[PDB]
Amino acid sequence: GCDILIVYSPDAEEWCQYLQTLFLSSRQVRSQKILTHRLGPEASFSAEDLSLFLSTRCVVVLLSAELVQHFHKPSLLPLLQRAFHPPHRVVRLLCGVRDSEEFLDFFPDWAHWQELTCDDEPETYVAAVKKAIS
Repeated sequence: GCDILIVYSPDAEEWCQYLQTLFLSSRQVRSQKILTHRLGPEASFSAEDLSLFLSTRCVVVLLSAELVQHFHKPSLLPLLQRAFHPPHRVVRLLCGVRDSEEFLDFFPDWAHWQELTCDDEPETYVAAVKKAIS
């Protein structure tokens, strides 16, 4: 590991615990190292942390309102571009944020991520991180 990294902000806390339990329940990914990193506003990342961002095999981005606010911090954005790459390794879950063309200004390969919604079947969630680590 790290194999699967769930990046989220505190407003999407429960979505994060939901996916953890689902991923640990499922045969395709239960066996993998599944870590989480909560973004803001209490902190930036520790040495051992920003490591994980760059080192993980697959990233799952919980797209909440509080999370995209971090896309607007220029000290931080360049790290996120290098972390959320390459696009076939990135999954986003829309958490009360409508998808948009503006995101292409922050992440140029945005359109090539795997996208999930709040009303997707659980099998869809797991198939996406299965496809992303494989």
